[PDB]
This record gives sequence, C-alpha cells and structure tokens, in this order.
Amino acid sequence: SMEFQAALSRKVAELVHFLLLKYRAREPVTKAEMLGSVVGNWQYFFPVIFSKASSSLQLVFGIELMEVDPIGHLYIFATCLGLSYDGLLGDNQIMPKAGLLIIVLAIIAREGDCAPEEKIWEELSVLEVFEGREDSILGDPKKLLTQHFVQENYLEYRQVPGSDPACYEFLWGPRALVETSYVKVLHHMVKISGGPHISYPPLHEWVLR
Amino acid sequence: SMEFQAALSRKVAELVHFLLLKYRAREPVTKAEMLGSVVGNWQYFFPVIFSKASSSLQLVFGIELMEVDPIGHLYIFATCLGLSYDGLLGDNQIMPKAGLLIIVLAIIAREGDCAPEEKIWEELSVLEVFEGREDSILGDPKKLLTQHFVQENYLEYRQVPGSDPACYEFLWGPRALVETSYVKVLHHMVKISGGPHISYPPLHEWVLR
Repeated sequence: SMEFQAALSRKVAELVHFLLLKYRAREPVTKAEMLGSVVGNWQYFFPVIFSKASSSLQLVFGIELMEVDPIGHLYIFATCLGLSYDGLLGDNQIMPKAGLLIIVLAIIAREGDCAPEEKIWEELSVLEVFEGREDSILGDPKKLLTQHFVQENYLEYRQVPGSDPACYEFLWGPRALVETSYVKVLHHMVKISGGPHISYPPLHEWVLR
Repeated sequence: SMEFQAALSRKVAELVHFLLLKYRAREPVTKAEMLGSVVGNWQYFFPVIFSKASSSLQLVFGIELMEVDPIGHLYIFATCLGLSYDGLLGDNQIMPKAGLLIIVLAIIAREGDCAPEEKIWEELSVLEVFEGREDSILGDPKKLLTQHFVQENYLEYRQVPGSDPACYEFLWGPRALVETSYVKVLHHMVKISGGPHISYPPLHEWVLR
C-alpha cells in the first residue's frame, strides 16, 4: 500500500512535470502523448494518474487542462480565471504562481474589503509548498511571494488607517479587479475544493434520556 | 581565536540587527545608543564591532550609515545610490534588497547593454545569502528575487533577439536608468569592495637562468 502508493504518486508527479513542460511551450497535448510518458506498466492506471495530475494542475499551480477534442483526446491549457499572470520567467524551472495568487485573493474576498496581513501569513503557513523554510536569510518566502503579487498590481498593501503602532493589510489591486471578480474567485474556491464541510458533530442534539 | 571570533561576530550581528531596526523606524541613532546595545564587556571592542556592522550594512543590505554630527556622534541612514526601493514590507522581518539589486545592475553594466541570464545565475549562486536553497519547491530564490527587480522596473527581462531555442537576457529597466547611472553603480562597486586584485602571479617574467 505505502510502497505502491509511493510509486503511483511518483508517476503522478512525472505526469505533472510533463504537462508543465507542455504548458511552458504553449503546445497542445494528447492522451497518446501522455501514455508516451507514463512508461510501461502504469498504462493500466492512466485514469487515476491523469485524474490526479489534472487536479494538481488546478489546485497547486492554477492551471486548467481543457479537452478540446473528445474523440482524439486533445488538451490545451488555460490559466485559472483567465489571469494574464502565471509567475514564470522564461524557461527557468520555477513553479507557476497563479494558484497561490488566487488563494490570497480568496482570503481577502472572504474577509471583505481587506484582510490583516497576519491572517494572510497564518493561512499561508499551513501550505506544504513552503516546506519549513520560513527562516530563510533572504526573507520568509510566503511574504516575498505576496510581494510578487503586490508588485504586479494584483494586490495592494497598506497601513491600516489610524493604527498606532502601524498595522498593515492587503486588498485587491486594480489588476485583480479588472481581470476577475469576487464572485468568480469565491466560486472557483468552492468548485476546486469540493463543497466544504467541518460540520459540528452531534453536540447540537439532546439525547433526552 | 575561533571561539573569541565567534563571540565578536555575534556582537557584530546584534549591532547589525539593532541598526536595521533603527533603519526601519527611520530613527536616528547615536554611538551612545549603540553602546546601550553592545551589552557589557564588549564596550572596549566598539571600534571594530561598529566598523564591521557599518560595512555589513553597505555590502549586504545596501544601506549607508552616515554621520551627521561628529561631536555628538549622531547617525542617519540612506539607501545606497539613493534608490527609492529597499525591498521591505511593513514591519516584517525581511532583509533589505537594495544591495543585491545593485549587484545585478553592476553585472549588467560590466557586460554592456545586457547580460545573459546564465551569467546572472552563475554570479548570484556564489553568494552565501542563498544558503543552498536553490531546490525550493516554490522556485530558486535568486531567480524569484530577480523577478522582484523586474517587477519594480529596475530590470527588464527579454528574449535574446533571434534566438532559437529561446534564450533570455537582463537589461537596466527605466527606473534604474532614472534613479542612477552606469558610472555611479560601477564606482560604488569599486568603492565598497576596495580596489580589486587577482593579479597574475610571476608567470609573466622570465628567470633568464
């Protein structure tokens, strides 16, 4: 189970890397090409592998794999919510950033007009992508990442008006307001997570015994 | 020696942290305040400690400590070359970025109009500030840092014209050209490193024996 699941997950990660390379080249991709990457044995597991990889693309990277030919199984890529930014730099092997941008936008939209930076830090600190490197000499990578988002005008960062000592908050920047909307971001979050839960357990009913 | 130098360097790092806090608050600082941070014993070593800390500020962080009152020993701060950017974010404990920005600008100015990104990566990879975290899932921190500099318009990043497959290069952005100049950056580099060296050894003279 644990070994077999490790090997299966390795195949998933290989397909994710292959699809990311296709995305960088702005090349379409077929099921047949993907089976030309799922080497040997694991052909039988293509439905699950594919289904995981696609999911990863949406959730981690903010990239949507879209079937344009159901018969030939031809796929193209789009950035989630149509954003004009994916955080890439030429052909350098760095991670697309649109998923994390959308997560931050969603936290802000959940809170209202703005969100204290502490809420952003708390929410981002639970994501495994930061792999315990908060203590980097250069600076906490999640905060430098939000700096990326502020410099691209998707976010605005400002002092909370009238705070002493100074406190700071994030709002949607002009580019975020032009390219998307509160309803589209919140809908995307509800869609790609599945309907949420955390329902309270039966501590709301009385046994009347 | 090694222990004593470790303790002395720890005092240097404490003074660097204190001066960085003063810089964030845009507060002036006196020698007397600094001795109120060099706790106890190490008062006698204030000349060397100070001299190291100040040097660090220039070389690592791109911050110049400037004496405005020789009698009272009052100091203020400036960003090196007068840049309007230091890479900070509110009161978050992240490292000022102006020194690394100036290093990149200097590599470009050394090469001419532009520099291939590979030269930038090679030169940045020798700096200990990146502490062997090139393999971060989020992306290589030195490349994300250059992304900071491109998004602030200090750098421009573009494909090398006519390259196949695509190669990429860095040039000075409009903000860098407005705020400083090639001569000022190259002079700053010559100044803060001391006059360079790496002179060839006596493999250029003939012993004529």
